[PDB]
Amino acid sequence: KISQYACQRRTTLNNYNQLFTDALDILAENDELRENEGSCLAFMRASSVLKSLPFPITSMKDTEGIPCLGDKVKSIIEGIIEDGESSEAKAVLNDERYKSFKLFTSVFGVGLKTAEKWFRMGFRTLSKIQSDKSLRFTQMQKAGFLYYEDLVSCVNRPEAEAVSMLVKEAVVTFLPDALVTMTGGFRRGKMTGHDVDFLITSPEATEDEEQQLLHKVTDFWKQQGLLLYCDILESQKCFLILKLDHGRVHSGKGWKAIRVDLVMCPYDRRAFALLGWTGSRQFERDLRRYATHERKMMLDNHALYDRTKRVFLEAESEEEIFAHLGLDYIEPWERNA
DNA sequence: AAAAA
DNA sequence: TTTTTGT
DNA sequence: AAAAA
Ligand SMILES: Nc1ccn([C@H]2CC[C@@H](COP(=O)(O)OP(=O)(O)OP(=O)(O)O)O2)c(=O)n1
Ligand SMILES: [Mg+2]
Ligand SMILES: [Mg+2]
Ligand code: NA
Repeated sequence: KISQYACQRRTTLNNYNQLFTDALDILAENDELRENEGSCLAFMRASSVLKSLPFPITSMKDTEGIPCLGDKVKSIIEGIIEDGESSEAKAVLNDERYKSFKLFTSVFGVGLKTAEKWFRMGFRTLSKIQSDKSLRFTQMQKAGFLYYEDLVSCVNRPEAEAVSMLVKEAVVTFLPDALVTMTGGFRRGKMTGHDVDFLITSPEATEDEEQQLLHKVTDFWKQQGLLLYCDILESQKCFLILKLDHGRVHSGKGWKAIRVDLVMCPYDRRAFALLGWTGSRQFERDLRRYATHERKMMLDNHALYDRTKRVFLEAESEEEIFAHLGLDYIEPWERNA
């Protein structure tokens, strides 16, 4: 029996149902834009379950017993079985609102609210937005337009590794006992990503040392001329754009703009932070949903709390978090829900 | 949109 | 039916 | 702020 929870499924990058999931991902994205949160999440859960299947759906009998596939979703699957295409997803791909939202939000610093604003103003192209004399752009959007081609090309493994070296070299300069772990997609075995994410922790650093590290590391990069964009969120994390010199990559202008995210956590909470930052987003949502609805527990990136026992559960590894929740251990490369 | 309360 | 959906 | 991350 397949579980409705991603945290009770093993999802690798070997997708046998991309015909169905690409259509479901488009329908979900449209519902996000139309502020239909419920319908959006239902199409995301249906897409996630199909990604876990060890075989391709070739008939409607194949969908029997699979959870998260209600009547609406089964109609979409039936249509794709019929002629290899989704008429519903095709209509979304040709919709002017959907096309504008995809194009506008492809800019770093532009989300659903700004994309909706520009569409209602009558904008349809990035050229018309950038050249407009009345529009005022945030610092994030200015960086998003300036480094657009580099950021839209995404990041490969040689680039991510080159970035890992830069992060580790900078971090150990200020905290020599610090542990730096690449998280996100790359930890789950992905070949590419929209960014490179890292978790930093130190077993001997003080409360003040822990607080100052991200400021020290980003100032160091600013001094080198490598910091293209920086936003530090106090507890603690930062959203960056780094200048990655081609010579650093072991695989034009001679460099590439790379989106990098850094997270600093207290040593004793490192397992919770690693689990939260490894992802996928769907795996994390279902872990938290399972904890709440199935175990009466509260899970977040910092802790696990048992509401019945009225106690915080400690963990030195991800394996211990899974054991507390009563879940079989899912490896990082199996969390691609 | 699907599943549970 | 209403509520929940990653507080 | 709100928005974006
Ligand atoms: N809405 C989100 C977004 C992110 N995360 C967590 C898990 C993934 C980790 C990385 O965030 P992203 O870098 O956006 O996700 P990604 O899994 O690494 O995908 P990509 O490789 O394209 O960056 O943060 C999350 O829990 N919920
Ligand atoms: Mg990432
Ligand atoms: Mg990210
Ligand atoms: Na964006």
